[PDB]
Amino acid sequence: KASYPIIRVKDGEAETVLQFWGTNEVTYGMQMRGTTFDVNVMSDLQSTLAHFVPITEATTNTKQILSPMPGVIVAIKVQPGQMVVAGEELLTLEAMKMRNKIHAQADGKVKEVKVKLGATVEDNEVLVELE
Amino acid sequence: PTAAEDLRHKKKRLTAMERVQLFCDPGTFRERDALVEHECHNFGMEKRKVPGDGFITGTGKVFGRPVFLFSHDFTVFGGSLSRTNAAKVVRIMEEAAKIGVPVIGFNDSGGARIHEGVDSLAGYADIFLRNTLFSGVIPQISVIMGPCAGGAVYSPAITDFTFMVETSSYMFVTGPEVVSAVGGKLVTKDELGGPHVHATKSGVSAGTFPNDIVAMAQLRRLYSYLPLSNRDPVPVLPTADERYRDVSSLNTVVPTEVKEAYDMRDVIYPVIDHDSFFEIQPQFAKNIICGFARVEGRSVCIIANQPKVQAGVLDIDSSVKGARMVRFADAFNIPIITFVDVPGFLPGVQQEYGGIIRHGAKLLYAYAEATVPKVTIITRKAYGGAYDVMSSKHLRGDSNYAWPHAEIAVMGAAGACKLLYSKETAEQQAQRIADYEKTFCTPLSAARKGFVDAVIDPSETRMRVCEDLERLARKQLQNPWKKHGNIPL
Amino acid sequence: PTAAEDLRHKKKRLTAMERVQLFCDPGTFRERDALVEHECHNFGMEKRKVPGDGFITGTGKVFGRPVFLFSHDFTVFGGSLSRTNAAKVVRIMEEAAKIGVPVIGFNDSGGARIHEGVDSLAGYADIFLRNTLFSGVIPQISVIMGPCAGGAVYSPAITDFTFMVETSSYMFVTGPEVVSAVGGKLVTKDELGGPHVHATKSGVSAGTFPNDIVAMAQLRRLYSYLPLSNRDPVPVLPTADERYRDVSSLNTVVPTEVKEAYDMRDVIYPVIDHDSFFEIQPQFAKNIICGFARVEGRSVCIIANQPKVQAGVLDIDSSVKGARMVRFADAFNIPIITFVDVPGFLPGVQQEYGGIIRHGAKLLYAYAEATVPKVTIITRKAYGGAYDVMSSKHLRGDSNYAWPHAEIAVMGAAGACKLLYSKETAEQQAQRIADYEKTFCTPLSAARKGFVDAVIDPSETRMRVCEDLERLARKQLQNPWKKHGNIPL
Ligand SMILES: O=CCCCC[C@@H]1SC[C@@H]2NC(=O)N[C@@H]21
Ligand SMILES: O=CCCCC[C@@H]1SC[C@@H]2NC(=O)N[C@@H]21
Repeated sequence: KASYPIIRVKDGEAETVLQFWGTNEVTYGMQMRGTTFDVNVMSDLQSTLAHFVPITEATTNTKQILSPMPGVIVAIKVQPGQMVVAGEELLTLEAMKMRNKIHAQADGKVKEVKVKLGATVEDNEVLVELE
Repeated sequence: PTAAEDLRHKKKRLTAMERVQLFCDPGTFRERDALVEHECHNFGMEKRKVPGDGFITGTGKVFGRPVFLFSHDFTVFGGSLSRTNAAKVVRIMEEAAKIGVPVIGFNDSGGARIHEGVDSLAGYADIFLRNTLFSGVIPQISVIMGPCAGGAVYSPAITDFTFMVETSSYMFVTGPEVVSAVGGKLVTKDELGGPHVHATKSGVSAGTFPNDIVAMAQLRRLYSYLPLSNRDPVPVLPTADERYRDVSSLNTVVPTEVKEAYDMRDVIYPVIDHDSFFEIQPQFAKNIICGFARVEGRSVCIIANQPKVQAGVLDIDSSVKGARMVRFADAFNIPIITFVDVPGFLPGVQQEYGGIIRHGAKLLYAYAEATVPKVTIITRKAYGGAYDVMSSKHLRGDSNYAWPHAEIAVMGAAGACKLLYSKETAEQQAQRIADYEKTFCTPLSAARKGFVDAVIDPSETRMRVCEDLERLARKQLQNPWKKHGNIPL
Repeated sequence: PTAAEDLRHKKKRLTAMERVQLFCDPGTFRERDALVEHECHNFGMEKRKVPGDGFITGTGKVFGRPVFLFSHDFTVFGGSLSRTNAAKVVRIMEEAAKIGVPVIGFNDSGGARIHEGVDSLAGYADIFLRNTLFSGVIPQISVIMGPCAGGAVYSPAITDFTFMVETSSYMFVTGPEVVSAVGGKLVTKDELGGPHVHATKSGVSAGTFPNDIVAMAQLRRLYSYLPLSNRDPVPVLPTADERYRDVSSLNTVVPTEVKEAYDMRDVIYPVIDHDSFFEIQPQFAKNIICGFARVEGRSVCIIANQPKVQAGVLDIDSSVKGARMVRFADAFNIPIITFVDVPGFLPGVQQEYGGIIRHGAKLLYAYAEATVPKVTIITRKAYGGAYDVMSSKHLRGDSNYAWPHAEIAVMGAAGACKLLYSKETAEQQAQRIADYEKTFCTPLSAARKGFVDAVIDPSETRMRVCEDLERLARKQLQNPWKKHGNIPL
């Protein structure tokens, strides 16, 4: 069914079930045996032209993380100078009656000095420094 | 045979003809004019005539529906315009004005052609006038694949949507040489007018793509949404999705605490059909979301706040973004669906020093002037003038709905308690703010006054939206006679 | 009998009724509604009913021509709006929509009335919708005599012109208490939204007056210019001045050096009739002048650059100012006269970081969309896209004129010489820049192409303008059918 997950396919006797995650019209996100892949489905022109396309490399920066917006820090989660893993919440600012929660996108460890509780300073300061 | 394009591809770049071939259907492009020369006769230009004269204009066909397009050529004279280049574009736009067909242009010009004198200015003026006259008649989309400098930048600006390519494109009015000459600062071309700058800082570019191939692939998808002309109806496509699909996950999206945040996409995605959202300006003014989507196989317009970013507070940039989206959607008879969650306007001196009064009025003007069917859903809160601006029932709204835990009040409980009791006995906070929030920060009063049609379970939103949007298919409303409005610029 | 107004005058302030009496004719005001109560029945408001309910609405008559007006009252409840106050204003605006009459309002409200709940929001929404619908049908003028805070600020914004009183008026969206609460900065009310701030920084206020008496006296003079409605013709008044008055002082205004500055008012004043200029926004974006004036007894619109300030360079603020003026002038069929002297656009990073591309397109859109008769005079220079924007002949201009020492070129001589000779032998400056400026920085080439009708002596400008404006009295031009445009916001 269009835009749905389950996809039942049966060649001869063999039967398989795959899943359809999403796409950007050149790359298809399909699941095979409980694993995500990205298959490219392109015609003759797109195939012959995709060779002549720049492939830039994104910035790989392991450095200090700053608070996007002003606020107040009410709760902290991580400890100064210990291990940090991707997807871990680090602290929570509260602004105009709203607690956000900036986390650690991706890294192994940190070296820094924690901003103490109730420090209504923010203004894009260095709350946690990753080194 | 791959002649004369090896020099181009060696620089990791594509050609105009290749871009045109990628955009349209496999074999449905008919180039209109191909043997035209510049006839300049100045500054040693009497030689080196070119057959195509740096432009490729044709008709093409996308998804079985007609289109018109033109593409600049960087190899020939740097893509400069002339008295002769602009004639082809003018002819294409005039033909696409007679017939109800849109126009899409891939800009690559390096600037004006100096060897023609003021004829380049003449051509620019003609193109500007055609864009001005035909805006609101046929949709216009522009993509910038390479450099775009000088006064040629203005014609993409008048167009409805402008997209940018990441690595090898930029746009600005004046070059960095003049900036160094007058101010004395050394800034590179990318640092001045790169795609990121216009994606985040200036708000001109409506999107950014990583490659030309992806740009074409998604431009086709965007084109699948648009109506063909001003008088043609909104397209409807077949779809296996149905209004009876169960959405009970909406009962739990809103947290029971009033100070916790949530993602509005968790409310947007269930209501619309699967994998049918095309966000517009995703990296600019993130506190508001705008884009296109389909509901039961017909394209609609989506405008919702987001408490994830800055508590979902209206601002200057958000106001401009929403105003432009609403104006375009209404110009071509596209239904509008809005989700409301706003505590007010962003407070700060910089805001008044930047003219919040002008900018915030644009969204209100766009919402009030609109005559397309509107549907509004109030999830959690709506305070002060923000409630009025975001498509309130009094602005000729068709149907308005609220969720059982909503709040519609003049302002927060603290300010109301302060103003209602000047020098009342101390500790008044505890036994007054709670009571006032209990009694008047609830949708019961607004429902008593008649400002919301009904209070609904969050699981019935898809059913209600499909029903209302099906019933409202044939509304005919007209404004008083005017030559045109006077919007607060 | 001077009862109950002694308390008001003691604070060096006037009353609403006194302001109304000063505005209209001596005995031609007929108050419409005077015995109306709030019927609230909440928070101990069942008592202290007021007969007028804080508003004075009537009809009046100015210079023998009808008008409609309303005035807030600060003594009664602080001027707060309600479900009942807004009804009178809605009735007045609806009546002034049926009949071709304008509306003028003197705002003094302290904010919304909390004791009514969401009914104040309902009234605000109704007033906003009426302003949105009737903008471009009848002219709307607003004057702010006292405090104006909260969401009530938006209705003056949609109105065509907003004026301010110096000592005792201010306007902003959010009070300084909230600013202190969130940001922590202590700013006074005047430092936040005083008349100077909106006169110079935000660009919202169209003027400032020293006293209420002077405000009324000059508001009458402004009203003498406007047409009564959308369909009524431009007013023409008797005048002893004649087109045959000698103006030979224009032969010497332009200095013979290209780097010396002059005042454009020395060119503006001789052409128009004596003592008939009403500048709009005099203290904001001084590099451009906009206002109203009379030519042979009929009101026209004036838009001219000024090389006195910043070399007469177009900018963001100037673009917004000119765009709003042109849009208003065209909406009501008022002729436009422009004087051109521009070297280009202002170069700087802040400009691109602030969106020059969006703002500079607004003036071009306003000039191209307009259908009223246009007259353009190029005094000294016009370069690049600035020449295109400032009402060039290709944008359906009626008549264009130039002065004998004008210059119309693609860009300055230095840049052209640089681009036309990449690595040409050194010292090329002396024998190339002079030659290029001599050969192509002159109106002869632009006249050969046909972009200026004729090259005239500066002493004939009044004669030519009067002749053309008399002949063009009955032009009928129409744009293609649209629900409305899509201007770059
Ligand atoms: O209570 C003090 C600060 C409350 C601010 C509440 C939000 S912040 C921006 C917006 N402006 C307001 O007046 N309220 C909201
Ligand atoms: O020759 C170097 C500086 C020339 C600037 C000339 C004026 S300044 C602003 C405007 N922008 C230009 O490109 N030219 C004019």
